[PDB]
Amino acid sequence: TVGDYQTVATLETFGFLPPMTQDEIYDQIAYIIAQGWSPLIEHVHPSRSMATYWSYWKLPFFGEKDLGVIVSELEACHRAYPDHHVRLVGYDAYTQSQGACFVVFEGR
Amino acid sequence: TVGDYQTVATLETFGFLPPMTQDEIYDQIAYIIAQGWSPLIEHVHPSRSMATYWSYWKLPFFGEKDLGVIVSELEACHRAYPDHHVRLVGYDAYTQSQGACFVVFEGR
Amino acid sequence: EYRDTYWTPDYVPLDTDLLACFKCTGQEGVPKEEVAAAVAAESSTGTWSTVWSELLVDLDFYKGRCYRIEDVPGDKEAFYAFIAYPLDLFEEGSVTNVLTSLVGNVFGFKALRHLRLEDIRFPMAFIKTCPGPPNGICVERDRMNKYGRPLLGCTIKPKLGLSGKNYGRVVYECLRGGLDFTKDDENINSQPFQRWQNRFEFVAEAVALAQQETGEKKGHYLNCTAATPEEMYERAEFAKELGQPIIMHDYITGGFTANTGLSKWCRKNGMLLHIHRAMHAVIDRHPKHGIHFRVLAKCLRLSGGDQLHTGTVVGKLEDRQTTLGFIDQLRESFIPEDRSRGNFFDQDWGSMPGVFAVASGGIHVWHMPALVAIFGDDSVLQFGGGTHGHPWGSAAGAAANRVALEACVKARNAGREIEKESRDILMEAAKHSPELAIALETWKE
Amino acid sequence: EYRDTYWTPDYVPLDTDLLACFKCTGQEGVPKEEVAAAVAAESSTGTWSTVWSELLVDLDFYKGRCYRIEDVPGDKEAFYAFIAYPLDLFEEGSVTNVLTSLVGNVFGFKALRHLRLEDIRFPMAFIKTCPGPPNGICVERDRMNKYGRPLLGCTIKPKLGLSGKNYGRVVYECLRGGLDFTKDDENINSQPFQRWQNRFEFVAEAVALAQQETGEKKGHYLNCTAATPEEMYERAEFAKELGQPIIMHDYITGGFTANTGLSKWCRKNGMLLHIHRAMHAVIDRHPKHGIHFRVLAKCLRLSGGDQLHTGTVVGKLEDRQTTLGFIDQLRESFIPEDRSRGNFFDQDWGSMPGVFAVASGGIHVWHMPALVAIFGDDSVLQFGGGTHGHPWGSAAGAAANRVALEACVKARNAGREIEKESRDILMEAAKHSPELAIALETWKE
Amino acid sequence: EYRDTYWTPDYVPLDTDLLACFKCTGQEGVPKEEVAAAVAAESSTGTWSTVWSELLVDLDFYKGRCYRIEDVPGDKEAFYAFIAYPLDLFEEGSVTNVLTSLVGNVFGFKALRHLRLEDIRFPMAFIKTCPGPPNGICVERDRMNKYGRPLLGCTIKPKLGLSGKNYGRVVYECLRGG
Amino acid sequence: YPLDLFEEGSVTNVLTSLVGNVFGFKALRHLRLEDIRFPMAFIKTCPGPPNGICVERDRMNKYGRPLLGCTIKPKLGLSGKNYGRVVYECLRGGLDFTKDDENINSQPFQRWQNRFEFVAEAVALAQQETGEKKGHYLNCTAATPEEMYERAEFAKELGQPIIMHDYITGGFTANTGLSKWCRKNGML
Amino acid sequence: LDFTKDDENINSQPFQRWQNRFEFVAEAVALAQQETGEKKGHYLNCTAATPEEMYERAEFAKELGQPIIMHDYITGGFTANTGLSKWCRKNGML
Ligand SMILES: O=C(O)[C@@](O)(COP(=O)(O)O)[C@H](O)[C@H](O)COP(=O)(O)O
Ligand SMILES: O=C(O)[C@@](O)(COP(=O)(O)O)[C@H](O)[C@H](O)COP(=O)(O)O
Ligand SMILES: [Mg+2]
Ligand SMILES: [Mg+2]
Repeated sequence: TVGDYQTVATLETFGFLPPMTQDEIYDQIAYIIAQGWSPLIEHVHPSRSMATYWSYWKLPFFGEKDLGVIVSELEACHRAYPDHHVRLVGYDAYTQSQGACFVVFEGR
Repeated sequence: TVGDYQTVATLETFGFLPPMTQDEIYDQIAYIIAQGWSPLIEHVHPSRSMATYWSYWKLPFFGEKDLGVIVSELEACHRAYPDHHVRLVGYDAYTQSQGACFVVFEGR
Repeated sequence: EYRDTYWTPDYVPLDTDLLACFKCTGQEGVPKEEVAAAVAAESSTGTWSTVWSELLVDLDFYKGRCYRIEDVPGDKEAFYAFIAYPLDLFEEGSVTNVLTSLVGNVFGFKALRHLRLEDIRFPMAFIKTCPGPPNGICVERDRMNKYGRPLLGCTIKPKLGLSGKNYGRVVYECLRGGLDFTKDDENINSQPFQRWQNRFEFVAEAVALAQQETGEKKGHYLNCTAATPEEMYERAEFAKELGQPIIMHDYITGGFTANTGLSKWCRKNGMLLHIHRAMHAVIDRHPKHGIHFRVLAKCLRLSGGDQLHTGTVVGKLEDRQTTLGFIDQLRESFIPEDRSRGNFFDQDWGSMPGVFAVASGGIHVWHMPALVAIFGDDSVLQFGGGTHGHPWGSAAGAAANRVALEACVKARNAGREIEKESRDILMEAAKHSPELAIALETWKE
Repeated sequence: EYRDTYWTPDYVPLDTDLLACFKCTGQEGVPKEEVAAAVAAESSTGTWSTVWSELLVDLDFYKGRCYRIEDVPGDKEAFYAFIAYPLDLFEEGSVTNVLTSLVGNVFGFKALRHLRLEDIRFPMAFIKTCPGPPNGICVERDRMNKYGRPLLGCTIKPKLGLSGKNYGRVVYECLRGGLDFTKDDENINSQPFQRWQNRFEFVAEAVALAQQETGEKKGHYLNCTAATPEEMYERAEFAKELGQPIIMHDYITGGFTANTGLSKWCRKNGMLLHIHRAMHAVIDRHPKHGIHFRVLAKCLRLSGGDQLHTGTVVGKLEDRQTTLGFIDQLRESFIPEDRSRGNFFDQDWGSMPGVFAVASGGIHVWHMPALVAIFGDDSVLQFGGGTHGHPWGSAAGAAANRVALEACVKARNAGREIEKESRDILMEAAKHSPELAIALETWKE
Repeated sequence: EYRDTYWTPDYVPLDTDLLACFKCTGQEGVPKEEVAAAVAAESSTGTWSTVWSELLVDLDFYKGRCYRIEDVPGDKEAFYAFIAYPLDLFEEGSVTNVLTSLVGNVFGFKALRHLRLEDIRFPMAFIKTCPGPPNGICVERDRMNKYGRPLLGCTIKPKLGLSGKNYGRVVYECLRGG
Repeated sequence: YPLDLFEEGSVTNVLTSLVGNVFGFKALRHLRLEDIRFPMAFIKTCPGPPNGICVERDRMNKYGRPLLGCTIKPKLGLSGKNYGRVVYECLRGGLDFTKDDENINSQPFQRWQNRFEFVAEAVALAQQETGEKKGHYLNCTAATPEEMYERAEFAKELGQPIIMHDYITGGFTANTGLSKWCRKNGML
Repeated sequence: LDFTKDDENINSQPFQRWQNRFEFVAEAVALAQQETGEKKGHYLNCTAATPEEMYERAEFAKELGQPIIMHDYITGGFTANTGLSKWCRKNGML
C-alpha cells in the first residue's frame, strides 16, 4: 500500500539500509583501521538489545593492522552465538569515544 | 582659607543661594500660579526639619489667582512662628506631585 | 508560495493588535508590496510551505498582515511597512517573547538588504500584564523627598583599582558636597582588587555618614549585575539589609529575563532600580540596520526600572527632536503621533508610571542652562569628571554644580531665558560662592 | 591628553592577557597609531582626564595597550589594531563582564566611523573559571547512544496555532519515522492558544511512545525561554520531572546572565542544552560594524550549551572558509592561527568539551552530500519542511532523510567522493526504498 | 452637592472602561437623571462633600459617569442606567476588588427602592490580568479523551451517613456502569 | 438539626447546609432565615474574635468612652503621600482611628506598599505629638489568600495595631483564615 | 593589646561550655573597645568534631558581633578549613 509508512524497529546506524555485503564489511573495517581506531566486537540477545553494555568478544584488537583477521573473528562470534546481534565498533583512545558503531549480523 | 570647602547644612532647593529678596518671592509665586498649581505654606521647628510632614498654614489656597494675598499670608506665618522655617509649595492636582518647594524664611 | 496573502491594504488594525514599523529596502526590481509582505510573513508564520500539518490550523487568524506602505522622505528605494500582529502570538507580561518573535529571525532573511525596527505600538491589553517600573517618578520623589528640581549624580573614578575603603572615601566626598547620588561604574562587579561585600559595606558607611551631616537623603547605585541570577539576588538582598535605597543593573548584557526578575523583586522589597544601557551602540547606532533605541526604551518601561540612561552630552548625543521624542515616551502617559520626533503611532500608557531620563557623559558647568532647557525637572544629570575635576577636590566640585543647577532653576521659574542668558545666570551666581567662581575659570567657556 | 601612552609597539603580551582584534578606520587625516590608541583607551580606562583622584592609583598597570598595527588586505583606509588587556580587569567566570567592558562603550566613541570586533584570545587562566558546556559532544553521544553519524532534527510547523495535543501529534510522526530530535520554534513560549504545561505534557507522550516503538532514544528541545528567571527554572524543572533529556534557550534575547544560570542548572541535573542564536543578524551581519559571530560563539562555548545554531543552508550561508573557521573553534581543543579562516590568534581550550554544530534552514535531500562533506559527524541537521514537505506525510518524509544520510555516510567511509558522486549515492539508494524514491522526484534536482 | 456632575449624556466610553448596567427605580417624583447620577456617584467617589482634601486630587478623572438612560420595556417607573468606570479604579487580576467597588455600598444607599446589577462589560486590558480557567473545555477533553458527546455525572446519595468505605462502594457502582 | 450534620469550627459549612438549597425550592414563594440558636458544643470549636472588647481596650488604653473614627476622602485619586497627609491631620486633631475605604485595594494611582508605608509615618508622628495611641485600619482584602497574608505581614512589620477585611465579598473561608492569623500575631 | 587568643585545646570542655565562653568574651571585648576607643578582638576557637558544629559556632560568633575566629587546619583537615574559609567571605569575618 502507498503511502502507508509503517514504523520499523531498527538498531541505530545503517539500520535503514539493507544488510551489508561481505565486500562492504571489508571497506568499513579498512576505514576503521585507517583512522587509527581499535576494532571491537560485541553481541547480545536481541531482547536485551537496549542494554547499556553488550558483551565483548574477546578483547579489543589493540594495534591490529590486518583486516583479514577481523573478518574471521566475526564469523567466530556469529557461529558461537547464532541468535545474537553482532556489532562492530571502532574505539578512539584520544577522544574516549567511538568513531564507528554498526551491527553486522542481525541474529538468526 | 582656599581651598578648604566646609560641608554646610542646607534645606534642599535654592539652599546654596543667598536668601531671596521680596521681589524674587513675587516672581516665584507668579510662576507657581501661572502653571495652575495651588500654593501651600508650611513650617517646622528647625530641629524637626527632616520630618516627612511639616505643619500647614492654614489650608492650601485652592483656586487663588492673586499673589498679593500670599505675600501677606507669609508674614503672618512668620510673625506667628518667629523660630520656624517657612516653606512655599506648589500643589499639582493632576500629577499628585509638587511643582515647587523652597524655603522662604529660614527661622530667626 | 508567492505571498500577497500577507499584503492586506484594506485591513483596519484592532485595538488589541501589536503594530510595528520597519524602514526597509529590498532587492532591485521586486515591487514594494512583495518585499513588505515577506517581512509580514517571516516575522509571524514564515510560510507557506506545503505540508499536511499546516492544514490542521486556521492560519488566516494567526497570520501577520501589512496594511500600509509609505515612502521614506528623502530616500527613494526605501519605504515604511506597517504590520499588524494578533495579540494571541505573544505571552502575557513577557518582553523576552515579544522581541524573540519580532526581531528573532527576519533580520537574517535574505531578500532584504536593509531592515530597521523603528517603532512598536503596544495595546492596553498587553501593557496591563507587564510589571512596569517598580516605583516611578512620583514615588521616587516621595521616598527621597526631592521636589522642584532635577537630581544630580556622579560616577566614581578611577573605575579600576580602588580598594573597598578608598572607594567609600571618594563616595563620601562627592555626597557631602552637594550631590545626592553616586554611581558604580558598569565594570565594577567583583574584581580581585575589590570584592563586592567589601565595596558594599564601606559605601554603606559613606552614604550614612553624609546623610546625617547634610541632613538630606543620599544614595549610591550599587551594581548587582552578576553571572548567575542566584548571585544577583544575593547582592540585592545584601544591599537591602544594609539599608540602601537604590541599586543598578545592565539590561542589555544581563538580559531581559534577569532584568524582569530583578524589577519584580524591587516591588516586594521597596527598592529603586537604575538601568544602564551598555552595548546599545552595537545595535542602535547605524541608521539603516538594527533597532532604534526608542523601541528598547519602550521595552524597558514595560519590563521595569525607574531610571534609564539616555545620555550622552558632548555637547549632546544629537537632532534634538529625535531625543525629545522618546523622552516623551519614557515619561508621559499618552503620546500622540508626530513624525518630526519620530513617533509613528499614538501610544497610550494608561496609568503606568514614568521613568527618569538620565543625561550623562561629560557635562560641565556651562552645560547646565542647555540641559535644564532640554530635559526639564524629571531628569538626572550624572557627571564623571564634572565633580571630581575641580582644582580643590571632589566636595568643592559637587558644591559648584549644585549652585549652578539651583541658579538655573530659579531663573527658569522667574520667566528668564536660561539657554540664552546663561552667562549672567552663572556669573551673578559666582558672586555668592567662591567654589563656583573658580569652576567657571577652569572649564572656560 | 593626546594618547600614544596606549600605543606600545614593543610590548609582548603575557600569557594571562586577554587579546582582541578590531577592524577599524577613523577620521580622515589622523594617523593610525593615534586612532588605534583611542580604541585602546576607550575600552579600558577611557582617560586621561585631569583629576586629583586618578593619582591614587597606578594606572599604568590597568591600562590596555595596542601592540600591533596591521593593514587590512584589499582596503587602504582600514587597519587591524591588536590590543592587550590585563587579566585583572575582568570578573572570574563572567562573560557578561568581558563584553560589557570591551564593547560596552567604544562603539559610541566619535572618532571612529567604523569599528568591528573580529576576534578575542582568552587566556587559560580565564577559561578555567567559566562553567563551559554542561555535557559536550562526547558526553551527549554517550547519554543518547548515537555514534558514527550526524544527528537529525526537525522544527515543528505551523509555528502558530496548534493546540497542545495536535502539536504532540506532529511530534510523534516525525520521530517515529526516522529522526531523533524535534524542535520548539523560538516563538513558542506560552501563548494563549497553547499554554506550556499543555505542550510539555503531550510532547512527553509523543516522545515516550516513539522511543519504545523504534527502540531508539528520541527527544524534543522544549523552549524554556521565559520573561523571568523564576519562570525559566520552573519550566526546566517541569521538563526534567517529565523525564525529558534536552531543553532549549535563546541566549542573545534572554541574555548571558540567564544563559549562564541555566547552563549551570543543567550540570547539577544532568540535562542537555540547545541554543538558538535569535537576533544575530542585527549585530553580526554587516561587514564593517558590530561583532563577528565568531566572538559570540566563543562566549557561548564559555558560558554553556551543548548545541548552537550555525545555519543556514540556502544553499548555505556563504565563503566556506569563514564558516569552517569558527566551526573549528566550537569543536576543537587547540586552534592554530590561520588568516584564510579568519583566526587571528592561536586559541587553546585545554580540556573544555566541544559544542555540536547545528546546520539549519531549508535543507532538502540533494543537500546531504554537501552538508556531510562540509560539516563532518559532530553536526546536527535540522530541516523545517524537509521532513514535513513529503507528499505522503511527516513519517514518510523523515524516513527519506534518514535513508539519504546513512547512504552518504557509508559512501564517505568507503573512500568515495560524496559531494562529487551525489547522484549515484542517492539513485542507488532509492532502489531499496520507495520513500526516498519519491522524495527525489519532488525536490528535483 | 446636587449631582448631574455624574450625568454625562455626551460621553463615549473608552475601550478600557468597565461598563455596568443597573435596572433601577427611585423615589417618587425625582427625575431619572438625578437618581441614575446618584448610582454613578455612590459606586465610585460617593461625593461631593466639602473638604479641603478633596481638592488635592483631579476628581473629574476618577469619577464614574452615566452616559445612557433607557426605559425598561413593560414597566414605567423603572429604567436602565448605563455607567462607565475608568480602568484605574480597580486592581489588576482581582475580582474581589471589582465587586467590592461596584456592589459594595450602592445597595444600601437610601434613595433607591430597587436596584439590580444586570450586566458588566470587562475590557480586554482587565481580562488579560486575571488567571481564567485552569484548563478549559478543549484541554479537559484532551486530558480525559472524551469527544463528540456531553459528559455524564452523578451525585452520591445518601448525603449524610455513609462511612468512607460504603461511599467508595457506591462510587464504584455508578462509574462501572457507564 | 442534629449536631452531627456540621463540621466543627466551620461557619462556611453551617450556611452551605442551611441556606444552600432551600431558597430555590419551588413550593415556597417567600422564605427568610430570621434566627439561629448555636449550641455550646459548636461555639467552643470556632475561633471567635481574635481579641474582643476588653482586650482591645487594654492594648490601646482607652476606657470609659466610645472610640472615634474617620474614613479618608476622596476615596479615588490620592497618592500614597497625600493619603498620609490627610491621615495625619485627622489623627493629630482628636480622633484615634482612621479607615481605608472598602474600594482601596491596590489601584494604579496608589499601590498598597506605598499607601501602607506613608500611613505608618502619619500614625507614628501623631501618636508621639498627642501622647495617645492611634491607628489606621489598612485594607488587606485581596484577590488571593497568598496576597492577603502578604499585606497582613507587611502591616505587622511596620508596627501597626489593626487591619481591615471584607467578609461578605471576600468570603468566610478567607475571613476565618485571617481571624486566626490575628491571634498568633496579636493584631486587631 | 588588640587581640587575645583561645588556646588550641579550648573547644567545649565540661568546666567551660562554648556558649558560655563566647558570651562573656563578647562583653569583655565590647567593654574594652569603648573605654580605649580602639577596635579590639578575640579569636574564638570554632574547631569542633563535626562541620555542622563548626558552622554553628561560627554563626553564634558572628551574631554576637565579633570580628575574628580561629581554626586548626592540620587536625581539622583541609576539607573543613576550606569550607570555613569560604563561609568567612560571604559573612565578612576574619
Ligand atoms: O572629558 C571630560 O571633559 C571629562 O573627563 C571631564 O573633565 P574635567 O574633569 O576636566 O571636567 C568627562 O567628565 C569625562 O570624559 C566623562 O564624564 P564622567 O567621567 O563624569 O562620566
Ligand atoms: O523553503 C523551503 O524549501 C522549505 O519550506 C522546504 O520546502 P519543502 O517542504 O517543499 O521541502 C524550508 O524547509 C523552509 O523554508 C525552512 O526550513 P524549515 O522549516 O525546515 O526550518
Ligand atoms: Mg561637554
Ligand atoms: Mg536548499
